[PDB]
Amino acid sequence: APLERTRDFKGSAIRLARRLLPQRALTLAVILLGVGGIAIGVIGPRILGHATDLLFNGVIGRELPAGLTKEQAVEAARARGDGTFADLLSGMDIVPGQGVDFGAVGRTLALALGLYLVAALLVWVQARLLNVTVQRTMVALRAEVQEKIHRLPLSYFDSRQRGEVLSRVTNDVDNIQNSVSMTISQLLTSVLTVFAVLVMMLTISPLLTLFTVVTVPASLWVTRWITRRSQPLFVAQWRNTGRLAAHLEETYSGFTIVKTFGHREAAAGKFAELNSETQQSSFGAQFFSGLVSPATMFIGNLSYVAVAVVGGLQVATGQITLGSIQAFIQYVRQFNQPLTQVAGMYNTLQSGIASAERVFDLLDTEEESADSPRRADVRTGRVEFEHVSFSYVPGTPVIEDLSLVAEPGSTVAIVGPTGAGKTTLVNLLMRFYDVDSGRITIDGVDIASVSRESLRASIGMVLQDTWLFAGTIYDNIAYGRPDADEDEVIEAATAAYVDRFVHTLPNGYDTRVDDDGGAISAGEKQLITIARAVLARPKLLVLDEATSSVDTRTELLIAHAMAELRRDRTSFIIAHRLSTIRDADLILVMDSGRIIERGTHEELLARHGRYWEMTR
Amino acid sequence: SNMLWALLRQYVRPYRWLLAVVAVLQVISNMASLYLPTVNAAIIDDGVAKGDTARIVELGAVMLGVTALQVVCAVGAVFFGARAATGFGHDLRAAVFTHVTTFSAEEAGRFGAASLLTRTTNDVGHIQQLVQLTVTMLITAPIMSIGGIFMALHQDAGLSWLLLVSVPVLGLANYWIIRHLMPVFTRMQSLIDGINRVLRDQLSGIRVIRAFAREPLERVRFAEANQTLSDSALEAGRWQALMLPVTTLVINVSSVALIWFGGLRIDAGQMQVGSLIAFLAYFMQILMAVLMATFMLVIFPRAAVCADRIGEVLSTQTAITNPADPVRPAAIAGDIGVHDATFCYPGADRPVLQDVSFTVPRGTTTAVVGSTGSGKSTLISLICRLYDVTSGSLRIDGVDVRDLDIEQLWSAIGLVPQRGYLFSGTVAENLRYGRADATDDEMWEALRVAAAADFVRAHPQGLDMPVAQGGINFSGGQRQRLAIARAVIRRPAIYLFDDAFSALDVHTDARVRDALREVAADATVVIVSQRISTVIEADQVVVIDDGRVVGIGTHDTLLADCPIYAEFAESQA
Repeated sequence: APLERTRDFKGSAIRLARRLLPQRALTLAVILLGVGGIAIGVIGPRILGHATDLLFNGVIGRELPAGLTKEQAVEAARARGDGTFADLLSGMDIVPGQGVDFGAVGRTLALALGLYLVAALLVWVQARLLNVTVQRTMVALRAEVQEKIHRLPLSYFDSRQRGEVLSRVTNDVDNIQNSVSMTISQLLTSVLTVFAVLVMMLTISPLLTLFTVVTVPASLWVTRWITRRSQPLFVAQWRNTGRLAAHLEETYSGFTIVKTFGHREAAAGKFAELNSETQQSSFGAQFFSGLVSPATMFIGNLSYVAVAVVGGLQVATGQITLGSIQAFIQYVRQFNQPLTQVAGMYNTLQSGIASAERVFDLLDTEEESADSPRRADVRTGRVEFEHVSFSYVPGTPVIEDLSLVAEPGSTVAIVGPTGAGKTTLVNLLMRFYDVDSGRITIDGVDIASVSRESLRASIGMVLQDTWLFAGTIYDNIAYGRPDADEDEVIEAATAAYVDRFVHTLPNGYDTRVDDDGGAISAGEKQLITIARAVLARPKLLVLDEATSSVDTRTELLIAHAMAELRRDRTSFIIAHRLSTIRDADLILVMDSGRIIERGTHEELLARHGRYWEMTR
Repeated sequence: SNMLWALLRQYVRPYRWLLAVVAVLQVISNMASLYLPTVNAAIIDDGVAKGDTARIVELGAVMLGVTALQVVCAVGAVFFGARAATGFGHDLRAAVFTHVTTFSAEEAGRFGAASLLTRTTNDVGHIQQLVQLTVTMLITAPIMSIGGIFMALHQDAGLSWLLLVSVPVLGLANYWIIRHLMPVFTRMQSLIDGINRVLRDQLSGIRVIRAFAREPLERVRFAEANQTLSDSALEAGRWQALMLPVTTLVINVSSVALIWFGGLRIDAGQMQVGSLIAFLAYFMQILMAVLMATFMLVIFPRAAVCADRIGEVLSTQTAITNPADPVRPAAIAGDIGVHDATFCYPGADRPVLQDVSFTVPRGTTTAVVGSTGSGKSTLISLICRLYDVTSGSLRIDGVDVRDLDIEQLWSAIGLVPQRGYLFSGTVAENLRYGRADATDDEMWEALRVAAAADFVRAHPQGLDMPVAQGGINFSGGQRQRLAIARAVIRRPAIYLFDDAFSALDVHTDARVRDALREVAADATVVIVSQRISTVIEADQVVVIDDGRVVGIGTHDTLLADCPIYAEFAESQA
């Protein structure tokens, strides 16, 4: 994004600061070391200026006739028509008949060298401690985000858009880290530098500092003007890049159709247009960022010219020594430095606080239900629904009065038009969503007045989307019960028809499924999932019979494996195969939600209507 | 490494004069920024050492001109640098796309529809950012360094060896620090990608994690990844901590030594004090410029790997191309005539097809049924020259398909691929890809023969329903029946249904098949399918197993004498 509506800047920034709080010893040390390394960095050029004065008071002042004090020398400069040279002399510490006093210059530079060494050491140590504290807070922030992710209800992850939480948790924390490191280091250093340099300038002469500080409002106004002018040129670049990426991805994914239907020159023409349009906008944006870079340097150079000329005119009349103006020129450079960075500092700080607002509004949602501490013992699996009524959206209901009687060996099936929300019963059973009224009784107890670990560990699910994480095949199958030896995991991977494809692969049981996977065919992934489910020895199955890229060998393998998984378990099968729907007991059709039918396929075949024409 | 310059020399070639102007303006800007302190030194020598003050005012007038010149040159450099850095990047991503749109899906299957996109979108961005930063921030290092040595030689050539000893020491120290810092930086980036992958895998499977109750096992894994990334970031910052103090220490020790030796030189009437006032500025500016260059130099290996990717794309030569003399017939009949095709993949030893030979008559369908993995989609994609045969012939009623003007062929081909794709817009536009001038009745008949007019008639918008990016707002049957409608619009001579029927309801499957056989009577159809139910209606169903046509003939004769009957029929039914 070019910018972002922050929607709160005081609360968010104070909340982030109190996040940084617990490392208060480290932050105090960082601040004190910064103050020290800045003081010793602004009291250096003053001592170098004293050394330059020691050189000047001797290189001009050894040529005067010896014997005279610095009143008769000045008067002799006057009488010979050198009034301004007389001013210059009367501003010095002349002793006629002298001229380098190199011991004093030696001692002055020896003092400055030690101060510079100490300042370097202090800056290094401050950098180390700042790094330590930034990492110590980022670790805890990420840990908090994770502990939250594992408590949010599924309604949260289902309501959000596609790929939004992943951005809330990945890129926003990086933005926060950048903002924190930048603000501490650069803002603290630059503000303290400006303050110390201003104090030193006031000590030297209160007029050239007037110049150096009257040049500031112009710098800030120019920065504001250029940023205000450049924002509408960043929104255009972001927009045009979005359009270009959209056209590219929709002409790359559908390339066979783009090509085989004729529209191969039209795609090139539209791309040429989008390419020109994104170049013409990237140019403007980059040019204006450029512009804001050296305009502040121009204004700083105007200030520096004014300082140089007026300082020369003041030293040349004996109102300021030469070391003072040398130190002042150094101070002018050090002061005009951060006025060029202010813009980028503000940009990154604003981006970071917007990201922090997003993350802290993620971290303020509500946790699911604080489940009861009672273990569930599903001895048989006789599920009984009791007047359940679900909504999915308070108001319009999806389920109505429902009284499933799922017996131990039963195979309750759900057949209907795909997209009718056929997973509502699945979500109700695993307790991903609470029921608004009713009672789901799993062999006496009800899934609401029991824990969730025990219940969900005594059910077991086999869904449409096969989930495999980065790791071996052995790790994925041991995910079902990660305290069983290779004997049990291999017995599981043999119960499902995995061992065959393991033999086919070069390094079976250590092949990374997603990393360099390549050939698992996404029909063997379903077998890995069935093995993972058969390892956890469930007692009450929830599972769907959908397919993907139907083969023959793998299709028969999946059918037989998922029919031997349902040995005696009570199953809530999302039936998409004729063999299973033929052998069922409480077939349900879902009319966009709304189970409205019933029957054992016999009274449902005599009164078929929707039933037979749907299962045809 | 060797490829980054290979394209960074070729695609910046038109903007040579722009980079020359950028360089000759940066030189002037930096020389003026260095010439301000020497006018200040001339103020202190010719001004406050004698009684002159008019000389101070004149030299102030000179400094005004110098700073105006500097700002003009700096703004010009910014302008031309931006112009060139966007021209290179408007040309790179266009030579990439004009290449990628010449592949043949056998050269595009190697990269993937997302790696291609990122290669032509963000890699060019990463190289263009490097060009921008190397025309606005890296050029100030050599210019300022050499100009500072020359300004010091001119000012007083007895203290320029302070520059000649202070610049190499700083450059060498920073080279050592950078050499030690780069590997841990790349490793930290890899660990960042690792933790992002952990988060993505935890968020995409938040139901499978909550089932199996494996939350305590997913917290430990993330804690491990987090602590590892933190340790790597600390070890990376352990050198950025050093990088700046070394610079400031070199500057300050050089300034102290400057005062000492310059005073020893002033004493013996060989210098003025303005030289002291100027050399401190020379030191500060030069060494800060070198520091900033070393800061920025950490961005190069990323550009190297991105340019490796882009060169990989721009290197793969294309095989399928229009012929030399495009023999063209008046009208493409469509009597496909495959004779002895193999199509061995680029790298493997297993010719997918082998000795394939059969003829589709002028108006009859032909189902190519076989094991999923025996290479039949290869056969379809060979008919419409997406892949190209390695040996054999692919006649289209007389002419080898490697001699036809490919646009003619593709204009006489109605293809329905395996997965359905719909482009962003209105359903009217997607259906407009077929005929390009479609009256409403035409779209309606093509949508009812596709069994898809129901959900596009029962919608408030009607025949303008908003379609998502890849038709993802629809689902399954909707998308495939919209693709079938798009193909039926054209009324081509050859309907190639790649699979096109598997992801469909069997009842509506029979409905659309019969609708076609009613409207597609005078045309050739070729259906590659695994399900046998859609195959009984064929006329010349051919079997394909392990790349051989083992079994040709009507479904009845085939079921009479072939293993296909037993295996496939008894496995399906």
